[PDB]
Amino acid sequence: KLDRKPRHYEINLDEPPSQRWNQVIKDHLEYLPGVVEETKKYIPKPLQPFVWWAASKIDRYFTTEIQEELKGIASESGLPIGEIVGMNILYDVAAFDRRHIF
Amino acid sequence: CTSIVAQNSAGQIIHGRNLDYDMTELLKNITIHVDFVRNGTIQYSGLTFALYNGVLTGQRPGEYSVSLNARYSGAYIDNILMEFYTKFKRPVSFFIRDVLENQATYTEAVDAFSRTHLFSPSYIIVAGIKKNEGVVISRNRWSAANVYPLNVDANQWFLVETNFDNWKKQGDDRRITAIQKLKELGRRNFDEKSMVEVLSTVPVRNNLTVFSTVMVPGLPDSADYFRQSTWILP
Ligand SMILES: *[C@@H]1O[C@H](CO[C@@H]2O[C@@H](C)[C@@H](O)[C@@H](O)[C@@H]2O)[C@@H](O[C@@H]2O[C@H](CO)[C@@H](O)[C@H](O)[C@H]2NC(C)=O)[C@H](O)[C@H]1NC(C)=O
Repeated sequence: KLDRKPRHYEINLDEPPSQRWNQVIKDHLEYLPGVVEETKKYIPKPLQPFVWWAASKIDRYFTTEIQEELKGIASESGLPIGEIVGMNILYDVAAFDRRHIF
Repeated sequence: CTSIVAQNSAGQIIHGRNLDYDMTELLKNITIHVDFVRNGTIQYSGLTFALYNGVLTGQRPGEYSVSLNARYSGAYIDNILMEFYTKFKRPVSFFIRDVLENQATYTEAVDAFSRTHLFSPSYIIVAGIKKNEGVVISRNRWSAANVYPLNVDANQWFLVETNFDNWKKQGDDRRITAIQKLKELGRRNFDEKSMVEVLSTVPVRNNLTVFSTVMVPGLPDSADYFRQSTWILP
């Protein structure tokens, strides 16, 4: 109510990339499945089959370091990595609702 | 999204940022502030969300701060394939984070954001520490960039940008209100608390606003300030 600041975390770049976001994911594990399910709805349906196909090719868009972080995030959250990759690439897909166009 | 950069009479540069997100209430529960540390030293900080390891609102403490606004033009049907293509070709949030990690000075960061290469259309707002070190970088369709810096001697002491261009930009109530409010408060004695008043004015703050944040990279304790300056709106 009165203290509405975002929770603070330290991401140690000295740790292996697959372990860096463990605490962040563990603390918000309750909300993650609903966020994913609700974010996907903002992707235009005709392009959803393509996004999931392209998102599995994780090695093509990110450095090895970022690949391991995304894989670690998918492992800790228990959510499919292709969806996590897709949301990170389509950073603004749920920011501005454009479904009325389709 | 509303990003503001202002330099007061004393030379201090303030970076204000509102994040508007259609999926408003769900995102508030996973908004976090992050310090990226290496060898016990903060390399850079940022705001992000659980599941997202890129940075769209961040700071290189003592050197510069950056925020990215999505840029929406007409003909979304005509260009959707090209929009998706550039987003995959150069992931935006990780490009920003890479700049925060490998570019040490305001001037270095501005040039990195200005390189002629495929980049998703957007506005990159960068704030520095020296004079006139405040710029809006316009990433155009689909590889060019334009810069619009501060000109305090021409009485251009602030920059405001949202999500649109052309008619829709000039009619954006968020952008119009913020410009009016900055003029009311005036350049002199404009500080971070002045930025809070601007960012909290309706409709700069609105039903879709997830958080409001202020960044002053020039502060001797900029990291400490940024760690407590963000407000998740009710
Ligand atoms: C923040 O989260 C709360 C928590 O609600 C649920 O928590 C989890 C167990 C999971 O089920 C989430 O998907 C839920 O959101 C949100 O409060 C809920 O909001 C929805 C909105 O329609 C409503 O259906 C639920 O009844 C609400 N639950 C309670 C206990 O009030 C809240 O909306 C989220 N946002 C903010 C800003 O708090």
